[PDB]
Amino acid sequence: MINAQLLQSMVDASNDGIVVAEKEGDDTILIYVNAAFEYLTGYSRDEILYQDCRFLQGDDRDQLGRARIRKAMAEGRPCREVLRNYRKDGSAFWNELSITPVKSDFDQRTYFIGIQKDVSRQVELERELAELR
Amino acid sequence: MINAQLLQSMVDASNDGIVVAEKEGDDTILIYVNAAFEYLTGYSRDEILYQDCRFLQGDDRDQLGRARIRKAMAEGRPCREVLRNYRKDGSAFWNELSITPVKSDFDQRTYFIGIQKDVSRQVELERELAELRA
Ligand SMILES: Cc1cc2nc3c(=O)[nH]c(=O)nc-3n(C[C@H](O)[C@H](O)[C@H](O)COP(=O)(O)O)c2cc1C
Ligand SMILES: Cc1cc2nc3c(=O)[nH]c(=O)nc-3n(C[C@H](O)[C@H](O)[C@H](O)COP(=O)(O)O)c2cc1C
Repeated sequence: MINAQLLQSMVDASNDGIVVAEKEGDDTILIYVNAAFEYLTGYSRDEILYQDCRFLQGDDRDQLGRARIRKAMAEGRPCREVLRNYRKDGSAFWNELSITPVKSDFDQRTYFIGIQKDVSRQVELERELAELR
Repeated sequence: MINAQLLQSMVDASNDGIVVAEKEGDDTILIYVNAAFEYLTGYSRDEILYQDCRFLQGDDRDQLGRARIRKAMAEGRPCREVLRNYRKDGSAFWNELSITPVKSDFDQRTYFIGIQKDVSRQVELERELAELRA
């Protein structure tokens, strides 16, 4: 059978980054991040917790994704967007983000699960198939 | 403190298929699969549970993965390989699989966490870039 520890081990085994955030006003702040997230972003858990994830956009602040993300957050609906993001050292990567609202039965509160997929290679590839044709 | 329900939701939110297996003798049986895995393979959970993953390999004939996975697992070592796999309807997809051994900090029985990611599209695009850039 399955127990709690193995669930955690499943989350730690994950390649895609996985985070949990809670909504405070128009900030959605990080209460959990896995190791995949740390290697993808180059940030440790201890630096980044209790802050909104928008910092990964660095100073690239005009992304349509942002607006749609916010709307979905308001409506308590899942969304998937592709953003340009930037690691700690400043390196750039393409991030397909999935946000799933889930209401926790403990405090009856809605939490947001992010899942970050690194799509950078695919980005540069379809950009090449398109540009050649 | 984030809780068990939230962990289960993290697993159900996953893009990648996720499975858990325990070792029986010479084969590793699934004690768990998430929904991504079920819809990816087209096989439901109760069809495939408590049996070894080899059915996903289908009638495809191939080595490097099967043997090296068997070896790494035998040796309690991680591996990642890309295999041609087939859904229930028979359709083929490219499956990038990563299998990791689990450390039992309690409850001492041996576990393996597999992750099945569908890379078929990226495969097809680079074959298109390769053929075009030729
Ligand atoms: C759970 C969760 C995870 C998120 N992860 C990322 C992320 O990895 N990268 C990013 O650029 N934005 C991420 N966001 C989006 C921002 O944190 C923020 O909520 C969104 O950009 C709101 O739009 P705004 O910047 O216009 O305020 C995430 C949001 C949530 C709720
Ligand atoms: C945790 C775990 C997950 C696995 N997931 C898959 C999978 O998704 N698809 C697949 O073809 N084989 C998967 N395998 C491999 C099979 O279980 C088995 O090792 C494979 O069919 C090789 O066959 P053989 O070593 O018995 O010859 C997984 C193995 C483990 C331990």
